[PDB]
Amino acid sequence: MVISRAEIYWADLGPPSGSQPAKRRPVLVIQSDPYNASRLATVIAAVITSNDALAAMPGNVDLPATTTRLPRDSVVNVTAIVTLNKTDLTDRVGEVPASLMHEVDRGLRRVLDL
Amino acid sequence: VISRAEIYWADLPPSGSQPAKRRPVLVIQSDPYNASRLATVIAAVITSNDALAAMPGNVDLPATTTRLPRDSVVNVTAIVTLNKTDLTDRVGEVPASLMHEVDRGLRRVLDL
Repeated sequence: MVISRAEIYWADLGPPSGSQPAKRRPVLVIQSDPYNASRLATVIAAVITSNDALAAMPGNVDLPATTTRLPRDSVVNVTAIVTLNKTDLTDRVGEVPASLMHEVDRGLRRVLDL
Repeated sequence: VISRAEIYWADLPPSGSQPAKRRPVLVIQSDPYNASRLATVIAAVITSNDALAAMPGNVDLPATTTRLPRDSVVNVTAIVTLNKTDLTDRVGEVPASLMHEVDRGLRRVLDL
């Protein structure tokens, strides 16, 4: 399938290990489209959580259920970045609007000093 | 204390009878987050300079620079979020000029 930046998918992030990303959850594709369309086997994504507490962390981005069509109000956790096999992405949810992705972009530059 | 541009050896969560993978990783998370109570750090995986290492945006690290045993490459397409406690041996710091190349590679791969 074709994977595009700003898309939300579900992925199994695997067993917990301390605070690292884990478990089955929605993820937001943040890898750029030329890499997504390339032979690169992987895609980079930010973890999404329904934990309303993380919305208060600087850089994180609120995702209203009415926007995403996810079951619950959720948050993009820009401090939680994973690299997944493209084939790991399942149950495509939709694409986050440009205005919200711009906030994600600003958050990623903040957390990565870019 | 973990700082951006530092290289560590890291475990990427063992599985039964055999060890988690171990790779050098380059810290790319910003220092205000590194210094915080945040339990994790974001890093790019370092691999050997190989044909299989080839990808636009990746950055060559000379062994003489990093103090890794051999020439290696920062893979800007391989971004991991690790427990701060899983960074074990500090190897050194990538100089600013080379880190600027890594920044450029990251901005490219993430469309930033």
